[PDB]
Amino acid sequence: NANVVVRLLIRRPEGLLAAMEEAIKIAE
Amino acid sequence: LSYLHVDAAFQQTLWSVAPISSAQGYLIGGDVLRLLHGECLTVPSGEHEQRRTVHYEGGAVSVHARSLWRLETLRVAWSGSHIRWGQPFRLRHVTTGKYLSLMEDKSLLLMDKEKADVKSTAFTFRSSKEKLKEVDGMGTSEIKYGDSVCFIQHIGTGLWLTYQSSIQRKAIMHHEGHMDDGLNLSRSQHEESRTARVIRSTVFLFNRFIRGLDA
Repeated sequence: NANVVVRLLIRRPEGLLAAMEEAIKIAE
Repeated sequence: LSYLHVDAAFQQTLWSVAPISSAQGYLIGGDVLRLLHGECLTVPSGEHEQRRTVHYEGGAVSVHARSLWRLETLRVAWSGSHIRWGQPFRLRHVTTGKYLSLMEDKSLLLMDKEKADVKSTAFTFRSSKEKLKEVDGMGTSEIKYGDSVCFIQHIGTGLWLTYQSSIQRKAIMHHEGHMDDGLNLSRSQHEESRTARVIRSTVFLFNRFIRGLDA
């Protein structure tokens, strides 16, 4: 199953650490 | 295919394949060939225009690089068929890449890829000098190389190829002309076709190299 899910996780994709850093001080 | 930068990705893209070909010594479409007489068609050498007129003479050039011409039949699919007397070509001098650009009033020039229309430079083969249509197969072996007398009429003006009278016995456009315009043919081999495209790719970089650094 570990093979099958990631193959179906490339057919649609969804920098992450470039994006999740910007919300690390997001408030109101 | 991205949006025009082709690269392997996680999105499929369809690919409509199209064929080209599938014997010995027949005009199969796509060959790089000399155009013999019984002497062959040349282009004036470099180191001396940027090679734009057209000579037609013997010498060692028939053993050498400049005398090399490549047919490009209009059909994208199945261009590697045999060649019958009348389907057209857009001839090309392969060492510089210039097309055999013709205006029969002006001259028999060598322009770039702008003048390569279906009418401005297309020629054909006619077995007679009288004034007188598709299959998607690997071909009907009409013309041979060594045993063939061929003659050419331009499509765009209808004029016919004959020679005038360092030899500049120049091929020109006329109506009747001579009776010894007798195009015999010889193919060029594998690596001789290979070296020619190597030279042209160098000059399109090395002159591009030289022009850039002189800025």
